[PDB]
Amino acid sequence: GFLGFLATAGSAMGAASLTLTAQSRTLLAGIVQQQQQLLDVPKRQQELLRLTVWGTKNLQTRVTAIEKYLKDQAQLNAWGCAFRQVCCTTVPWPNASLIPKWNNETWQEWERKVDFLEENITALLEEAQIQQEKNMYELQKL
Amino acid sequence: GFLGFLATAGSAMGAASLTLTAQSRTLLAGIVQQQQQLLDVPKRQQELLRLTVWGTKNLQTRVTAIEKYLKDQAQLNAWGCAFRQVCCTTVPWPNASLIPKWNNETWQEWERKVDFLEENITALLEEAQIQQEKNMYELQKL
Amino acid sequence: GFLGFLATAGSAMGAASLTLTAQSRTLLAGIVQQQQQLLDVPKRQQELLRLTVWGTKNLQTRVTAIEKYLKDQAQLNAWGCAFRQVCCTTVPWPNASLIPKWNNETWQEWERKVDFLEENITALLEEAQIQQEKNMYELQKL
Amino acid sequence: TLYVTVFYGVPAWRNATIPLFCATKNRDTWGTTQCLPDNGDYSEMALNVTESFDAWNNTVTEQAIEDVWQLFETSIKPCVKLSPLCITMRCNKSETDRWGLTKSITTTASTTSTTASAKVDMVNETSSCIAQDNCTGLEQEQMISCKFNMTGLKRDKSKEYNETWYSADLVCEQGNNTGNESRCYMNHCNTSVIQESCDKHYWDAIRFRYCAPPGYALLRCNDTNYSGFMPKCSKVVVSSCTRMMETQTSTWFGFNGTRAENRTYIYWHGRDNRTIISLNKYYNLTMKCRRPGNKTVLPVTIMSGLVFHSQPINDRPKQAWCWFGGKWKDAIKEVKQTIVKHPRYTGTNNTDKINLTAPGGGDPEVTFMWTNCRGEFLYCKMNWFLNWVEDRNTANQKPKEQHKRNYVPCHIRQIINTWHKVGKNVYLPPREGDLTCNSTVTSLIANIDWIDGNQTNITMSAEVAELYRLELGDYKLVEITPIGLAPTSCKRY
Amino acid sequence: LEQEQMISCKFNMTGLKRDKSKEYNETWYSADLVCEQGNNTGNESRCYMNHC
Ligand SMILES: *[C@@H]1O[C@H](CO)[C@@H](O[C@@H]2O[C@H](CO)[C@@H](O[C@@H]3O[C@H](CO[C@H]4O[C@H](CO[C@H]5O[C@H](CO)[C@@H](O)[C@H](O)[C@@H]5O)[C@@H](O)[C@H](O[C@H]5O[C@H](CO)[C@@H](O)[C@H](O)[C@@H]5O[C@H]5O[C@H](CO)[C@@H](O)[C@H](O)[C@@H]5O)[C@@H]4O)[C@@H](O)[C@H](O[C@H]4O[C@H](CO)[C@@H](O)[C@H](O)[C@@H]4O)[C@@H]3O)[C@H](O)[C@H]2NC(C)=O)[C@H](O)[C@H]1NC(C)=O
Ligand SMILES: *[C@@H]1O[C@H](CO)[C@@H](O[C@@H]2O[C@H](CO)[C@@H](O[C@@H]3O[C@H](CO[C@H]4O[C@H](CO)[C@@H](O)[C@H](O)[C@@H]4O)[C@@H](O)[C@H](O[C@H]4O[C@H](CO)[C@@H](O)[C@H](O)[C@@H]4O[C@H]4O[C@H](CO)[C@@H](O)[C@H](O)[C@@H]4O[C@H]4O[C@H](CO)[C@@H](O)[C@H](O)[C@@H]4O)[C@@H]3O)[C@H](O)[C@H]2NC(C)=O)[C@H](O)[C@H]1NC(C)=O
Ligand SMILES: *[C@@H]1O[C@H](CO)[C@@H](O[C@@H]2O[C@H](CO)[C@@H](O[C@@H]3O[C@H](CO[C@H]4O[C@H](CO)[C@@H](O)[C@H](O)[C@@H]4O)[C@@H](O)[C@H](O)[C@@H]3O)[C@H](O)[C@H]2NC(C)=O)[C@H](O)[C@H]1NC(C)=O
Ligand SMILES: *[C@@H]1O[C@H](CO)[C@@H](O[C@@H]2O[C@H](CO)[C@@H](O[C@@H]3O[C@H](CO)[C@@H](O)[C@H](O)[C@@H]3O)[C@H](O)[C@H]2NC(C)=O)[C@H](O)[C@H]1NC(C)=O
Ligand SMILES: *[C@@H]1O[C@H](CO[C@@H]2O[C@@H](C)[C@@H](O)[C@@H](O)[C@@H]2O)[C@@H](O[C@@H]2O[C@H](CO)[C@@H](O)[C@H](O)[C@H]2NC(C)=O)[C@H](O)[C@H]1NC(C)=O
Ligand SMILES: *[C@@H]1O[C@H](CO[C@@H]2O[C@@H](C)[C@@H](O)[C@@H](O)[C@@H]2O)[C@@H](O[C@@H]2O[C@H](CO)[C@@H](O)[C@H](O)[C@H]2NC(C)=O)[C@H](O)[C@H]1NC(C)=O
Ligand SMILES: *[C@@H]1O[C@H](CO[C@@H]2O[C@@H](C)[C@@H](O)[C@@H](O)[C@@H]2O)[C@@H](O[C@@H]2O[C@H](CO)[C@@H](O)[C@H](O)[C@H]2NC(C)=O)[C@H](O)[C@H]1NC(C)=O
Ligand SMILES: *[C@@H]1O[C@H](CO)[C@@H](O[C@@H]2O[C@H](CO)[C@@H](O)[C@H](O)[C@H]2NC(C)=O)[C@H](O)[C@H]1NC(C)=O
Ligand SMILES: *[C@@H]1O[C@H](CO)[C@@H](O)[C@H](O)[C@H]1NC(C)=O
Ligand SMILES: *[C@@H]1O[C@H](CO)[C@@H](O)[C@H](O)[C@H]1NC(C)=O
Ligand SMILES: *[C@@H]1O[C@H](CO)[C@@H](O)[C@H](O)[C@H]1NC(C)=O
Ligand SMILES: *[C@@H]1O[C@H](CO)[C@@H](O)[C@H](O)[C@H]1NC(C)=O
Ligand SMILES: *[C@@H]1O[C@H](CO)[C@@H](O)[C@H](O)[C@H]1NC(C)=O
Ligand SMILES: *[C@@H]1O[C@H](CO)[C@@H](O)[C@H](O)[C@H]1NC(C)=O
Ligand SMILES: *[C@@H]1O[C@H](CO)[C@@H](O)[C@H](O)[C@H]1NC(C)=O
Ligand SMILES: *[C@@H]1O[C@H](CO)[C@@H](O)[C@H](O)[C@H]1NC(C)=O
Ligand SMILES: *[C@@H]1O[C@H](CO)[C@@H](O)[C@H](O)[C@H]1NC(C)=O
Ligand SMILES: *[C@@H]1O[C@H](CO)[C@@H](O)[C@H](O)[C@H]1NC(C)=O
Ligand SMILES: *[C@@H]1O[C@H](CO)[C@@H](O)[C@H](O)[C@H]1NC(C)=O
Ligand SMILES: *[C@@H]1O[C@H](CO)[C@@H](O)[C@H](O)[C@H]1NC(C)=O
Ligand SMILES: *[C@@H]1O[C@H](CO)[C@@H](O)[C@H](O)[C@H]1NC(C)=O
Ligand SMILES: *[C@@H]1O[C@H](CO)[C@@H](O)[C@H](O)[C@H]1NC(C)=O
Ligand SMILES: *[C@@H]1O[C@H](CO)[C@@H](O)[C@H](O)[C@H]1NC(C)=O
Ligand SMILES: *[C@@H]1O[C@H](CO)[C@@H](O)[C@H](O)[C@H]1NC(C)=O
Repeated sequence: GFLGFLATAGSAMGAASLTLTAQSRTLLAGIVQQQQQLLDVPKRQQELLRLTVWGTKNLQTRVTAIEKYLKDQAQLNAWGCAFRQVCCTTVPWPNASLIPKWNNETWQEWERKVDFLEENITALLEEAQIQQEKNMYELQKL
Repeated sequence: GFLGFLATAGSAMGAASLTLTAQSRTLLAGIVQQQQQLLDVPKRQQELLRLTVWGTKNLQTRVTAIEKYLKDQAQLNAWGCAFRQVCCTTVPWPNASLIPKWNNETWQEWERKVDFLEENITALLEEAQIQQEKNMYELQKL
Repeated sequence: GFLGFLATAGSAMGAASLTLTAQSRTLLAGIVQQQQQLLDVPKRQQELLRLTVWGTKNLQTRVTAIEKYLKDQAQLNAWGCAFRQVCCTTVPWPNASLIPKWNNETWQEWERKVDFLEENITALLEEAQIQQEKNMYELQKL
Repeated sequence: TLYVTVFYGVPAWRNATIPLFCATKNRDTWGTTQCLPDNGDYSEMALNVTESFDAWNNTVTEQAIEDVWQLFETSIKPCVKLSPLCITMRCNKSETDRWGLTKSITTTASTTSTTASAKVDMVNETSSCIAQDNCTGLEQEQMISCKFNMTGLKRDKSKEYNETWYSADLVCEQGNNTGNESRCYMNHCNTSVIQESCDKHYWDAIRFRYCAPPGYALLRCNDTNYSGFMPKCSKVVVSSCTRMMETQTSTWFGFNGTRAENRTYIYWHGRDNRTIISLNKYYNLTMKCRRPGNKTVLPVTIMSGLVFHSQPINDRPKQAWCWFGGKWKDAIKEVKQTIVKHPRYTGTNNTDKINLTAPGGGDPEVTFMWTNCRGEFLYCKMNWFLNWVEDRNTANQKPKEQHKRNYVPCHIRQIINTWHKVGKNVYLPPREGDLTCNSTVTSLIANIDWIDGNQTNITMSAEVAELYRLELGDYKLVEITPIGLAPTSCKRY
Repeated sequence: LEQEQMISCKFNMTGLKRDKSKEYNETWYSADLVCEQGNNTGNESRCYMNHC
């Protein structure tokens, strides 16, 4: 992709600039170019496809891109908010001592100040999604 | 890891805490440990990464971790559940002779009594979705 | 080997299918058969698992199929129609000069007449999604 | 009314047959290359479930056996082949005749001696007989000095070398040598090619644990009644990784086991009478092996450019030998009692009618005990030991076997047929200096075989692989399959 | 139909004992040999494999 996603960096957290489409287009551009090379290599070298170091390396970089995509989509589905921007989860923020300055701090600066909250939050967000869905089951039965 | 799937085992069919999100996090754990080891091996061995049996066993488990994740998401999609806590269906249960005791039997005991139906049910659930897609298409034409 | 898509290929654009679940079924059949063989190869041959070229060809084949599956899902997520049939985007059709005959042409015939539009359309659909996304961000913020 | 509904996150599983990951702490060679680091998590949780366990028909034990074997093979694979050494060597005749590799009829020996000569000899740490390697009954090692012509990388030049072989490693041509310099070849060269185990294999301990991949879990029996085969195990413990395993391969007795407990357990194969008897650690049973003498090691570069480690000792050291300490007499009494009370045993309840015994035949892989002492294999004849621990009335075992001692004579063999089901021959490089090993004794490998209510024969066995079923064995691997179906009234919308 | 055309050749080959060797009886099909030509007025012609 063009990596235009990070172009806004330095703009401050509240300066909009968030997007849900940037990773799909980066991955899609990647897949087309990588598949073309997988099919291009055999025009000169058909035996040594992963029998060499470069073969193994190309495997590793194609797989890494896929694993990364799945890690993020899987986590969002766990929280349920795959297409919801802000997502609106019901888990309260841990404490008042860690509040962002939306018109001063950037997302890079902010995220590095809350790395230890993500460790407790991920689990809370997942449970909130489970509780909401089991309540819907009871409502459908009623 | 966590094994919340086993932690609630023995609680009966009228179970609490069906930790749906557990599959997403088990995928993440898999990716992280295997990726770190693959990055570590080249420190001493850069050539024989997949070319010695240990690396064919480790590649197989990495590719499989991706495939197992996808088999479940794909089966769930095949049955109409983008997200499945219970994701109710339109397919009736095969017969009244096989009804669980929600307050006595466990999921381990129950599932091992209905493996027979799972093979016939999987197909029925998929057929129900096919008809639902056809119905949506007719509504789109209208 | 469900062949659900090809089955309606000879009809008309304004006539049949628009099936989503068939891709999941195809992937599931593929993964299961590959897994059964991968479990089977070690029953007789454990050393030559990725070392020789036949195993790299089977690996590239599997990786390409996984990337393809995810490629379509990623494109749909960008457009939002992961599960929306017709999607309903807001980008105008490029010109009134190229119009389908819903009751005479098939999708195969039609798609081969818009290959030179897709190049501009994919980008336009993504741009439209981006502006809509920005508008939704501000509405959610308010 | 009732629709199938599908529940996700369901706490249920089925039998898995997949590869496990190895994880270790020793990352000097094979660890960095093949294994995950040891996560260090040894915790477990219990479930209120019943499950069926079987040590022999297990995938966990099956992988332990096969993986230890394969890591051995991938270590020796790139080492120097010794086919260039399968040439006639010129060996000292006195030595090849003296230790039976060649024949002579000119020795015309005649011996008259007292037959009422059996002795009892005990040794312990506080003794000069150990420090000086001279206990009653210990003879010389039997090393044979041979010369041979070998070529290095210069090709058109060659040198003569001094190699001293153990007698167990040579064949030696027989008949009509009326002079000196007998003609010898390596014991297992001609039907095959001997490869050197050059990458320090067996020079240190190999320990690792297995970890389940995501979506899989290990279940374990936490009973005291687990006897290898148990249809309904009521105490089932859940974990993600196994206990740490010691991949040690010795016959008759297992050493350095992880399953060291203040209890005697006997696993019986459910379909057979082959068993693994653990020993009660209470008695601090230990084996101390010594290989006397200061060895010199001389690297030789041969043709391909790879190096072979020769042994130009030019000396006559005492035999390698092993000393047994700890309360052996009492540990054995417990084994016999444990067998008597065991649920699969219907033999004699008289502990004076239950005996340990060697397997018969002339086959050294079962009649001896093979201990890997830091890289050198040490086969030990154990009649003195067995007579002692049993307090056996020897009487008619012939004069050198009638003694009761807590130590046994042993010999070093460098060309070792490997333990797995391959039949492959490898060469074990010598260790420089002397060798001493102090190991714990944790298990006995034996069959229990009785046909009546008198004479039960605990027959020592050489199937080294059985030991892995004591190290693990109580583990079962299962797949988590968290999709359930169950009729309910809640039809979609 | 005629005879197959097989040629009986002897040679000295060494096995794993290296300093010991044996002579072997090998019968080749005629198309598998080259054979050196000129002034053999006796017996034992000198041949090599066709593609070595
Ligand atoms: C997950 O993993 C676990 C752990 O491995 C799995 O658990 C194991 O699953 C196995 C497969 O089902 C079980 O083995 C089978 O047991 C059957 C029943 O055996 C008993 O009955 C035999 C005959 O009795 C008949 O009549 C009675 C009337 O009351 C009926 O009730 C019976 O059902 C029968 O119809 C009897 O002969 C058996 O005794 C012999 O075997 C047991 C084995 O434990 C020994 O302990 C005994 O000493 C005795 O052994 C002698 O005889 C056998 C030959 O039979 C020789 O080999 C021995 O050396 C010795 O001389 C039991 O009392 C068996 O019928 C069945 O055999 C049939 O099927 C196999 C193919 O699978 C054929 O090869 C056979 O020839 C035969 O047709 C088999 O042995 C394990 O017991 C069970 N393990 C545990 C700990 O529970 C679990 O299934 C896995 N789950 C999944 C989903 O994969
Ligand atoms: C059952 O279990 C018991 C344990 O309960 C086992 O017994 C123990 O086994 C240990 C592993 O073999 C052994 O440890 C070795 O002892 C050697 C002797 O060292 C003595 O002094 C040191 C202090 O300096 C003490 O710590 C030690 O306990 C002894 O008293 C040491 O030499 C070994 O150290 C080596 O390995 C480390 C690895 O990090 C190296 O840094 C170090 O330099 C040594 O390296 C040599 O060996 C390695 C093997 O990996 C080679 O790769 C390396 O190149 C070196 O080898 C060269 O040097 C030697 C001469 O030094 C030469 O002969 C050779 O040809 C090479 O040139 C290590 O510390 C325990 O002492 C031992 N304990 C007891 C009480 O017995 C028992 O084996 C198990 N039994 C069974 C049945 O398997
Ligand atoms: C770790 O394992 C040890 C064994 O290896 C355990 O030690 C054993 O503990 C039991 C239970 O207390 C003792 O059994 C008692 O022994 C006395 C003494 O009887 C003696 O004389 C009779 C003949 O009259 C003879 O048959 C016996 O063998 C003795 O020589 C009896 O009076 C009692 O009724 C009972 O049988 C064992 O004797 C003792 N063994 C040893 C070697 O000391 C130890 O308890 C275990 N540790 C833990 C923490 O569980
Ligand atoms: C381990 O060895 C013991 C001792 O040989 C075996 O015990 C034997 O068990 C078999 C049955 O598995 C007995 O055969 C049956 O005996 C009954 C009663 O006489 C008879 O009615 C049957 O027709 C049949 O002959 C056998 O007698 C018994 N022998 C003794 C001396 O107890 C044991 O089975 C062996 N374990 C395995 C799995 O091989
Ligand atoms: C590999 O060598 C063994 C032994 O070598 C021969 O016998 C020794 C006693 C000695 O005289 C050497 O110089 C000889 O070369 C061969 O095994 C012998 O085979 C014969 C014939 O079947 C049998 O009578 C002997 O008892 C066997 N001796 C032993 C010790 O096993 C073996 O056949 C050779 N293998 C190959 C492929 O050549
Ligand atoms: C061992 O058990 C016997 C009883 O069982 C007999 O011997 C077994 C080895 C086996 O062959 C069975 O089938 C036999 O039936 C005990 O014998 C009894 O001892 C008491 C005294 O304590 C005596 O009054 C009884 O009459 C004896 N019974 C018989 C049938 O003789 C024997 O004492 C036990 N020995 C040990 C060490 O436990
Ligand atoms: C491999 O050998 C062939 C043939 O061997 C030579 O010619 C035979 C008739 C016989 O006399 C053998 O002993 C000889 O060694 C070589 O082919 C010949 O090449 C020359 C030169 O180009 C040509 O004039 C001949 O006609 C060829 N003869 C045949 C039968 O093809 C060939 O060149 C050798 N290859 C190499 C690399 O040495
Ligand atoms: C194994 O145990 C023996 C004792 O049986 C140890 O040998 C002693 O080592 C000390 C320290 O170097 C010396 O002072 C003693 O003289 C030695 N005893 C004898 C009989 O020689 C030995 O060091 C221990 N382990 C190893 C690996 O060698
Ligand atoms: C970065 O600096 C340029 C001036 O060089 C300015 O125009 C731009 O808006 C700044 N970007 C951000 C995110 O503040
Ligand atoms: C409370 O705020 C402080 C501010 O630095 C932070 O270190 C701490 O972890 C917070 N407590 C939580 C999340 O419970
Ligand atoms: C498991 O057993 C314990 C007692 O050891 C009991 O308190 C608990 O409720 C039991 N749980 C289940 C699910 O049966
Ligand atoms: C009907 O019930 C019986 C149990 O009595 C079961 O074996 C059978 O598979 C069931 N059939 C269907 C279609 O569910
Ligand atoms: C569970 O078993 C009890 C008898 O112990 C019975 O009364 C009850 O109705 C059963 N529960 C269900 C859901 O069938
Ligand atoms: C599945 O359907 C087939 C008919 O296609 C029937 O014979 C079989 O018994 C059914 N299985 C179950 C468990 O009802
Ligand atoms: C395809 O041809 C068959 C006859 O072979 C005919 O029955 C069917 O209606 C045709 N389908 C279409 C879409 O024209
Ligand atoms: C206009 O229509 C022609 C004819 O179908 C086509 O070739 C051309 O690409 C179209 N232009 C645009 C902007 O779509
Ligand atoms: C299909 O072709 C017929 C002429 O055969 C024409 O009348 C009809 O309008 C065409 N259908 C469409 C959708 O253009
Ligand atoms: C296993 O058994 C021991 C007693 O021998 C007990 O202390 C331990 O807690 C048990 N482990 C589990 C996970 O229950
Ligand atoms: C061995 O090599 C030496 C030279 O280093 C040479 O003098 C001697 O004759 C050789 N012996 C044999 C048997 O080839
Ligand atoms: C030794 O010599 C005798 C003749 O004196 C002969 O019969 C015998 O076969 C010879 N043995 C060997 C091994 O050469
Ligand atoms: C022993 O070897 C020497 C050569 O070093 C030779 O001269 C002598 O004759 C040999 N001994 C016998 C009995 O042949
Ligand atoms: C070849 O066979 C003949 C018999 O036709 C035999 O006399 C001769 O010794 C054999 N030669 C070899 C090298 O085996
Ligand atoms: C054969 O002999 C003649 C002399 O009579 C000589 O000129 C010719 O070169 C020889 N040919 C071969 C192949 O030796
Ligand atoms: C055939 O070979 C023998 C040697 O085995 C030799 O004596 C004889 O002279 C040869 N024949 C001819 C015609 O030269």
